[PDB]
Amino acid sequence: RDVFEVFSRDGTPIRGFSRPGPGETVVLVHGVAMDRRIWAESGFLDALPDAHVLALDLRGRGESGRVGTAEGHALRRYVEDVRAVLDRFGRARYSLFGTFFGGRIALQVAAVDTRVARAFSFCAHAEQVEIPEDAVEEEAVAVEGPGGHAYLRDHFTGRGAPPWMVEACARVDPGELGAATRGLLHGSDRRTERGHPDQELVLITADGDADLAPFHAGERRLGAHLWLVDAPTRIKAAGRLAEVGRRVAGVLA
Ligand code: NA
Repeated sequence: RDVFEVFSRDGTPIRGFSRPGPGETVVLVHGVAMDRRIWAESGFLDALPDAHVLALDLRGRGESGRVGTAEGHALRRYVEDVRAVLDRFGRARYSLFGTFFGGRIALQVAAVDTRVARAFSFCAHAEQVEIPEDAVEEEAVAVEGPGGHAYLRDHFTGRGAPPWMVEACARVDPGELGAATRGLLHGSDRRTERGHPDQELVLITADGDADLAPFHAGERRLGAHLWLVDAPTRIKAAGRLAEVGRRVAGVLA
């Protein structure tokens, strides 16, 4: 692997790695309480034999620049972070894959950037949601204080998340956990759109998901394909991420 740096629109440095390969160029976008290490730890990276893989740390996570503000974590800023990565590698076609909120980011990049030929969203849908302000603030306070890492570790352990997803939380600065949570009030509630007719859009979730309806809504509205994995909840579906990677490799082949 090689390391790279690019700059987002607002000046924030975005750091990542490039894993060279002769196949399709794939850009991987992690979730909120995660960083770029989850791709190897989950087995997703190993499931792509040929792809040229670009994996970024989103702002405020991993080796990327600090933010520390709610508006700095708006969805539109994360989209700008990903588009900067597309610029550096100079291709006309990319395939994006995102986990949880990273899937929502990938779908929004697809809506606005004509270089995105494929976008896959793992355990996140594309529909408008209602985001209650009081619930957001309650979660931000929970995750940003001295007890915030223990709060998240206990939450994810009790919900059966894979060990890599439990452990990633303690690698995120408490202040960025709080700010990213508040950033949800700056545009993430709106639905995402199809960027162009030839794009391939894929949603993935647990067959047991308690709220499959918004996934079916994206099939209809966006012409997206829906993939299911054997799991009773979205958090437990993360145990199937390498399996999903094998099916992604089949599309890229
Ligand atoms: Na990533």
